[PDB]
Order: sequence, then structure tokens, then C-alpha cells
Amino acid sequence: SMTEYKLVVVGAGGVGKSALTIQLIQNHFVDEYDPTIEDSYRKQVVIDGETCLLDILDTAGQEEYSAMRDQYMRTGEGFLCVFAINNTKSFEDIHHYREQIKRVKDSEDVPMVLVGNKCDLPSRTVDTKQAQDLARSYGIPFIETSAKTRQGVDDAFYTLVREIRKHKEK
Amino acid sequence: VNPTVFFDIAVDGEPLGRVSFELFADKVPKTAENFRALSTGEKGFGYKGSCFHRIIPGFMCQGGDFTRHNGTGGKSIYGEKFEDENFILKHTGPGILSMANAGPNTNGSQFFICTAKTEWLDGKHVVFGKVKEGMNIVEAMERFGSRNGKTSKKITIADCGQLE
Ligand SMILES: CCn1c(-c2cc(N3CCN(C4CC4)CC3)cnc2[C@H](C)OC)c2c3cc(ccc31)-c1csc(n1)C[C@H](NC(=O)[C@H]1[C@@H]3COC[C@@H]31)C(=O)N1CCC[C@H](N1)C(=O)OCC(C)(C)C2
Ligand SMILES: Nc1nc2c(ncn2[C@@H]2O[C@H](COP(=O)(O)OP(=O)(O)NP(=O)(O)O)[C@@H](O)[C@H]2O)c(=O)[nH]1
Ligand SMILES: [Mg+2]
Repeated sequence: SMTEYKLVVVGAGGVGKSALTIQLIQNHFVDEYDPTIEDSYRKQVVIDGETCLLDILDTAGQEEYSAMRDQYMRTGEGFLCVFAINNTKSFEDIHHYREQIKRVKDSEDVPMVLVGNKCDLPSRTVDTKQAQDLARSYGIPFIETSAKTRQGVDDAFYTLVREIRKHKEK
Repeated sequence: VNPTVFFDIAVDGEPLGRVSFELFADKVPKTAENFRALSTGEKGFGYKGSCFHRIIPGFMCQGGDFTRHNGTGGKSIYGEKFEDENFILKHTGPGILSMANAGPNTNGSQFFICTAKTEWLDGKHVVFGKVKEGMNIVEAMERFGSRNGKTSKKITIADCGQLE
């Protein structure tokens, strides 16, 4: 059967992890805020001509539970590291998630995509070059997204699968 | 003279039982008054008919979204949100009644009932009451919950009000 990819969506509270995931899976967006405990989703997709199954863990950004991420970082194969382009603190919070992931994997080479979400909003505080530089420094792709307009949503998840493939095909 | 309110709980429309609460108006009068008035429905809206949308065994039962019925809404009698009144009272054990929120100063109508001590919520959620009678009804609600809180039957406040 098709290969399954275990994707994990991480980032600060409110950056749009769930809105991105629900847009990908269910093709809709609501502006209501439903902070996540933990949710899992499945979707089959075609990426670079090859059909596969995305198993997506949508994690809590709720900051008080940072000590409870080890198990899902051990199980996950690739990580969507999400910040919001109008929230500089959420961009600063990226580093700590990547540090946690690198420690669990004991590796600098973990499949990961940096996602700058909410690019539909006019209130930007993180410029594209700043995020591109960080992604380059991490050695990972950077994609700007909007869960509201769907800009970049498929691309961000598909790019993460391409990163997992590159890591598990060498 | 702390007020007392009750919920008559139903499970997919079938009566389960009554839970009653003491509201600590002596320590958190604004927060207690909100919950009291929402329990009577005296503003023309309130808890009657709403559900417990998140039940996590070992931790708490959460409800109070009577505006959207999807866990994102609710409103207080003061406006959609009101400030954290104080954090005098702590989450000391089962039965504690405390305000849900989405960050500082975002109290509305959502609330939770502890089924264990939840001390890591101290200083972030306003404690304002406790179960007085019917704690075993709250305990019976836990088997309709799950790890992430999704419920397997509709747990509703079939009736509610204020006791003498
Ligand atoms: C990391 C997993 N995880 C846990 C958790 C944690 C633990 N521990 C922590 C403590 N350790 C001890 C020190 C050793 C033991 C292990 C174990 N297992 C779990 C769960 C079962 O693993 C899946 C939690 C938890 C809580 C959240 C997110 C993830 C969480 C979370 C998201 S949003 C919120 N919290 C506040 C929320 N806000 C809204 O709903 C806003 C909605 C919109 O605006 C109005 C309305 C709100 O007010 N409440 C009212 C208060 C209880 C609270 N919900 C809630 O549900 O807590 C759930 C839970 C289980 C108590 C905590
Ligand atoms: N304009 C706009 N709003 C967005 C976008 N993505 C999310 N939002 C809004 O931002 C809020 C938070 O989104 P949500 O997906 O719940 O964020 P989260 O990262 O899953 N939060 P948590 O960690 O608490 O689960 C919601 O009001 C949602 O509608 C986006 O791309 N554009
Ligand atoms: Mg979420």
C-alpha cells in the first residue's frame, strides 16, 4: 500500500496550526479560535507523481505543557514548524521547538519545514527575508501560507513529505 | 451568604442527576455573579440547554458555551469577556469550579469542574466555586469523555437555576 508519513504540526498558540491542517484536510476555514488539546488527521495525496498517506498530528501550542512533547517528537517523522507573520514572539518561539526536536532525534538533519502563516493579514512584523535566513541557517525550506486564502497550504505539507523522502531515500 | 446554583444533567436527553455548586461570592463576587445569573437565565441567555463539550477523565469536565455550542463561544453578563477578578483561590482537588479562558482577561461563560487537583492552573484560571452536592454526577460524566476531551454522548445542562 501507499507509504504513510507521520507529520507533526508544532508552534506557538494561535499561529494557525489547526487552521492550516483543517484547510488541508477539510477545505474550510473559520475565524473561531478552538485551542487544541491534541488532534490527529489522515489524508491521501499525490506528491511528485507518488500517492501517499499523510498522518498528521495537530499539537497544542499551549505554552505551559512544553515538557509533554517528547513522545510525539520521537514518533514524528517530519515537523511543520509554524509561526505567524504578524506575531514576532511566535517567530522567536520557533528556535525552541527546533532545539527540542533536534535533541529527541539526536540529529541536525530532521525533516522540517518552516511555515510563516497568516500571510493574508496586513499587519506583518516578520519579513520574508528574516524567515528565509533562519530557514537557510537550519538547512530547511521556508513557505509562506494563509489558512484563510489557502495560499501555500498544500505546498507546505507536500514540501514536508519531500523532505522526509530525501531523508529516508539516501 | 454565598449563593448556590444547580445543574440538572442529562445524557443524550436522559436524566442523570443534579449537581449543585457553592459560588464564592465572598472572595470573587463579580465572577460568582456572572455564573449565578447565567444559571438562572435572567439576562435572557445562559447555561440552560448547553453541553459539556470537553471531558477528560482524570482531570476535568468543561462546559458553558451556550452561544456557539462548539467549545469556542460563550459570553458573560458583562460583555463577551471580562477581566480576571483575582487568583486568591486555588485548584485544590476534585469539585473545584473555575473559569475557562483563552489567555489573560478573557473570562466569558465557559467553566470547568475539576475531577483531580490541577495546581498548574493556579494563577491562570479564576477559581470561584465548588461542587456542594452531586459530585458523583460529575464522576459519572467522565465515562463519556476521552483523552483529548471529545465526548461520546451529548452531556447537557437540561435545567439550571439558583437554590434558596
Ligand atoms: C499537553 C496535553 N494537554 C494536557 C495534559 C496535561 C497533562 N499533565 C499536566 C500536568 N502534569 C502534572 C504536573 C505533573 C501531569 C500531566 C496530562 N495529560 C494531558 C492531556 C490529557 O494529554 C493529551 C492538558 C492540556 C490543555 C491544553 C492543551 C493541551 C493539554 C489547553 C488548550 S486550551 C486550554 N488548555 C485552556 C482552555 N481554554 C479553552 O478551552 C478556551 C476555548 C476558546 O476560548 C474559550 C475556551 C481552558 O480554559 N480549560 C479549562 C482548564 C482545563 C483546560 N481547558 C484543559 O482542557 O486542560 C486539559 C488538561 C488535561 C487538564 C491539561
Ligand atoms: N487571517 C488569518 N487568520 C488565521 C490564519 N490561520 C489561523 N487564523 C486564525 O488564528 C486563530 C488561531 O488559529 P488556530 O488554527 O486555532 O491556531 P493554533 O496554532 O492551532 N492554536 P493552538 O496552539 O491553541 O491550538 C483563529 O482565530 C484562526 O481563524 C490565517 O492564515 N489567516
Ligand atoms: Mg490548534
